[PDB]
Formats: sequence, C-alpha cells, structure tokens
Amino acid sequence: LLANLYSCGDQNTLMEESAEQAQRRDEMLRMYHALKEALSIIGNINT
Amino acid sequence: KLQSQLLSIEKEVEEYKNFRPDDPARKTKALLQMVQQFAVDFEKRIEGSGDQIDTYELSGGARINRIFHERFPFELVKMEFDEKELRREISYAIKNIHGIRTGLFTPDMAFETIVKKQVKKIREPCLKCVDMVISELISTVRQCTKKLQQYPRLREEMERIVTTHIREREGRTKEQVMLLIDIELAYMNTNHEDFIGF
Amino acid sequence: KLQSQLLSIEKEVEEYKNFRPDDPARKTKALLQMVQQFAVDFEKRIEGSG
Repeated sequence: LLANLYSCGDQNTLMEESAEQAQRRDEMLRMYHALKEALSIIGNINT
Repeated sequence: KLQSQLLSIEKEVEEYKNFRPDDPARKTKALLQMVQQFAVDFEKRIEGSGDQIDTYELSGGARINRIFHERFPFELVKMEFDEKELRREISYAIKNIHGIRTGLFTPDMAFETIVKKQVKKIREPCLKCVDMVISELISTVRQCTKKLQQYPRLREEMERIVTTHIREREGRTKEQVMLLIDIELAYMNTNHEDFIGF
Repeated sequence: KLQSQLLSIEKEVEEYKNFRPDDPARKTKALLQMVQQFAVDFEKRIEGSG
C-alpha cells in the first residue's frame, strides 16, 4: 500500500492539510506564547 | 496552572513553530504515519491484534465474517429435495442400467447418477458466501478510513486503492470455489466414512 | 521449469530495469519501506506478536 500511494503523482497535493488544521496550529502557537508571557509576569511579581 | 498548560501544549507546538509549507520531509513523515495507523487499525478489527478492544460492538470484520461462516451452514440445508421423484428416478435408473439383462446385483451407476445431481446444487450457496464476505470487508475498510479526516485526497485515494483490490480478488476466489465442486463430481470415493458392507 | 524460475525474478528486476544512478524518488520510497520494516520487526521480537 505504501509504495502505491507514494507512486501517485502530485505528492504535494495528496498530503495537503485541510483549512481547519491551519487554524488549529496557528491558534496553538499564539496560546503557547501567551502562556509564557503570563508565567513571566507572575515570576516578576512574586519577587 | 500555567506550568501545567505549557507542558500539555509544548509537545505539539514544538513542531508547529517550525512549519514551512514547502517541506517534503513533513509530507512524507505524515504519509508514513497515516499508513502505519491504517494498517494497525485494520488488523485490529479483523485479527483482534492489539490492546485496544471495542467492548461495545462486535468487532466488525472479525466477528461478522466469523458468523458468515456460521450462517453458511444454514444455506447448505435449505435444499428441499422431493423424495417421491427420487424414488421414481432410482427405479428407472436401475432398470435402464441393467438393460437387456435381468440383472443379478444392484448396480453402482445408479448411486453415482443420483449423487451427481444433488452435488450440482451446492453452487448457489457457495457463490452467496463469497459476495457476503466481500461486502463485509468493504465495510471495515470504510470504518478504518474515518481517522484520516484531516487529510482530504488521502482518505479518498486510500479508500479507492484498498477497495479496488478487494473487488478484483473476487474473480479468482470464485473460480477456485467452482473448481472445488467439479473435483467432487469427478470421482466417487466410497472407501471413506460410509456404509461399508451395510 | 524455466517459467517457474522466471516468476521469482520478475518481482525484483522490475525495479532494476528502470535503475538510474540519481533518482530521489527511488531513494525516498526505499527509506520509507525500510523504516516501516524495522519498526514492525522490532516490535515483533520483543512483544511476541504475529
């Protein structure tokens, strides 16, 4: 099966992501950075 | 609280932050992961291999097919052979086998002629059992592809390729089934578990 | 006898007949198949499956 799937042309279009995943990973990156900033502020307040 | 959230999200965003759309390495790594997932899910439903057992349904291909091999015996007994027409044709067979002679012992060709007529009937339930099993397999393949939703054009192709293969194997499977019945007509072995001596 | 022997060779030489010294597509599918073989073989040796 793996060799048959790979041999089909246009591998760049066979594995294209759906628009939902582009949204999911973009949001998780923003959430990840925001959490770090928030945890930084708490560290600088406890002091 | 914030520390726990970072730990949960970190394992995935580690990859998302390096995303580039022009990355053949990601596409091929994704391809190998989807194919390995499908082959593990497929074997799970049919063979029962793995530690992820569905305790709500019947396993699908594994136990639907396992029962097709126990509905099939039912198909082999719905024959309804008419006893009266047997006893008539047995009588005419004996007289015609003896022919011009009065006959001294019961003929064998009468026994062979009757059996060959009944054995020819089995062809129907055998070609049903094949169609039933093909249909069940196509079902289980369609369940296994439900996990590739995040990749369109890969759920279609993997369905098409595995589906086409299962269908093309129908011809060769039926030919062997037909042949195994001809083998039964070709020679009458009476030295088996039978009324020897009687 | 000759026909039986030739069947054991066709499966493999179909790859050699189109061999090129520089074929990234050939190498890529060779890598993936070998990675998949290793993972399946390893799990089989320790788990005891198959």
